Amino acid sequence: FSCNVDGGSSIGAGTTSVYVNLDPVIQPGQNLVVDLSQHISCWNDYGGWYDTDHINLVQGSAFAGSLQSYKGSLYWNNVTYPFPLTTNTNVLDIGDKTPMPLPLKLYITVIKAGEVIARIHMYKIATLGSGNPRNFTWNIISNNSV
Ligand SMILES: CC(=O)N[C@@H]1[C@@H](O[C@@H]2O[C@H](CO)[C@H](O)[C@H](O)[C@H]2O)[C@@H](O)[C@@H](CO)O[C@@H]1O
Repeated sequence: FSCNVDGGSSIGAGTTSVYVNLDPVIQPGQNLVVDLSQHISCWNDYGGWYDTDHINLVQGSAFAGSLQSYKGSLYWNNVTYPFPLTTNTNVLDIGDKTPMPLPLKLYITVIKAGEVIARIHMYKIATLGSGNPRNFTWNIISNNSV
């Protein structure tokens, strides 16, 4: 199983920074959209749904630093969850070789350029053998002040 960020080099596990351009101005009560689907893409490494990868986001995924106290929501594979995550999400299944934009959006209801605003833990386990489970962490960093 593999992922990449902004067409970058392949990622098999670990921590990766994900950089987003946000609307630099808001009135409170109006929520911000962080579409991560535009930055993170993932695919199956063999294809044909031969050894299907099973992906979900993990309990403990939360806002970081500046936004720690904020409440928000997280959209994942056709389902919306309260954010920070208090449970695991539904499972997204990936078996094609053509990169798939992660169906992941973060909504947040005072951001400084270059800070980590969310840390999203993602779990992977496949179907065949042990499934060779892997963990991913996406540290979401705002490319502009907001
Ligand atoms: C251990 C490992 O990463 N092997 C690489 C293969 O990874 C496998 O990919 C399938 C489908 O995604 C599934 O995730 C397995 O659990 C995983 O091990 C694969 O990337 C191949 C591609 O040539 O290289 C290694 O063998």
